[PDB]
Amino acid sequence: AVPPSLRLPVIEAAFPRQLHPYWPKLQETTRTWLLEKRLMPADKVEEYADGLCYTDLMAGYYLGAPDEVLQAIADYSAWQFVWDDRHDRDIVHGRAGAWRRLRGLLHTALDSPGDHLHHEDTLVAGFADSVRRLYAFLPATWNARFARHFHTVIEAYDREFHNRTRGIVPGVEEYLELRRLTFAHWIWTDLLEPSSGCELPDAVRKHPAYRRAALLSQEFAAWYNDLCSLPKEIAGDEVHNLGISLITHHSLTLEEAIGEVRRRVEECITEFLAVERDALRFADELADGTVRGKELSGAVRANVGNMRNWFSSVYWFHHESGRYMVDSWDDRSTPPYVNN
Ligand SMILES: CC[N+](CC)(CC)Cc1ccccc1
Ligand SMILES: [Mg+2]
Ligand SMILES: [Mg+2]
Ligand SMILES: [Mg+2]
Repeated sequence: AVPPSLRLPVIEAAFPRQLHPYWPKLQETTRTWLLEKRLMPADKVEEYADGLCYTDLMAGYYLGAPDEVLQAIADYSAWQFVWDDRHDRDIVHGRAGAWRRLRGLLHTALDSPGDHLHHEDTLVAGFADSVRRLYAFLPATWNARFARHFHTVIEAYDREFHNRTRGIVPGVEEYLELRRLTFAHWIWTDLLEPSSGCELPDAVRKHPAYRRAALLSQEFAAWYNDLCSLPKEIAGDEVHNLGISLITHHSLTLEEAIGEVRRRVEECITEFLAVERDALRFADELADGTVRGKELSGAVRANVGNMRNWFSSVYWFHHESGRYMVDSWDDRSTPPYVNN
C-alpha cells in the first residue's frame, strides 16, 4: 500500500521486481560484516539492520552478478549508507575537523585500500575492505575509473557539508548537477560491469544509447529518493533535495514541489522506455558472429536489464526500508539507526 503521492502505477505494472537467488545469504553475510567491522553498534545491528533492507536493494538491482561480486557490492552499499549517516551527524554536531580528516582518509584509502584495512576509524577500515574486494574483479583500468568517480563523490559530500553548515539550499540546476555525484550515479553504473563479468570498452559504454539509459536509471532513482525521503530530511534539516530546492527558490508549496518532482520522475520512466529500445538494439548489433562480439553483446544486454531493474528495486526499497519511516521515531530529527 504505497502512499498515493508516491505511487507510480507504471513501475508497478511494467517493471516487475527481480530478486537475486543469493539474497538470503547476502542479508546475513552483510549484517555479519557490519557487526564485525563495527560499522554500527551491535544492538542497532540487531534491532534495525535487516529492516533497513540495504541488501534487498542491491539484490533487486545487480541480477546475474556472481555471488562474490554481489557480496562486495552489498557490503560497499551498506557502508555508503553508514557514511551518509556519519556525514549527517558530523554536520549536525559541527565536527568540521573530524569530517575534513575523514574526507582526506577516504581519498587516500580509495587509492590504496590495502594499507587501510585495519585503520583506527572503523568507517575507514570498512570502506577499505569493501573497495579492496571490488578491485579484485576487473582489470586495473576499471579500478582507476571507479576511483576517479568516487574521488568526485567524496568532494560532492564535502560541498554538502559546507552548504549545510552555512544553511545554503542549492539552486535547482546546481542541485541536479550535484545530485549526480552525491547519489553516486557513475559508481552504480561502473558496478554494472563486474556484475556481468566484463569491463566494457569506452566505445561501448559511451555509446549514446548506453550513456542515456544509464543516466535516466540513476536520475529516476535519485529523484525518487528525494520524493520519498523529503519528510525525514525536512525533519532533520537536510537541505539537499530537489523538492527543498523548489520550495526554497521557486515559492512552491509542499504540494506543488511534490507534484513537480513526481512529474520529473515519471518522465524519467518514459524517456528510459524509449532509449532502452535503442540500447538493446545496440546490444543486438554487437553480436556480430565473433566470440568477442557475443561477450560484449551479452554484457551490454545484462547491464541494460539491470538499469531497468534499478527502477523497481529503488521504488519498493523506499516503501520497505526502515530508513525512511520518520513517523515511527520518537525524535523525528534523529533516526534510531544512526550513532548520535
Ligand atoms: C544514502 C545512500 N546513498 C547511496 C548513494 C548515498 C550514500 C543514496 C541512496 C538512497 C536510496 C537508494 C539508493 C541510494
Ligand atoms: Mg541522506
Ligand atoms: Mg546524503
Ligand atoms: Mg534522500
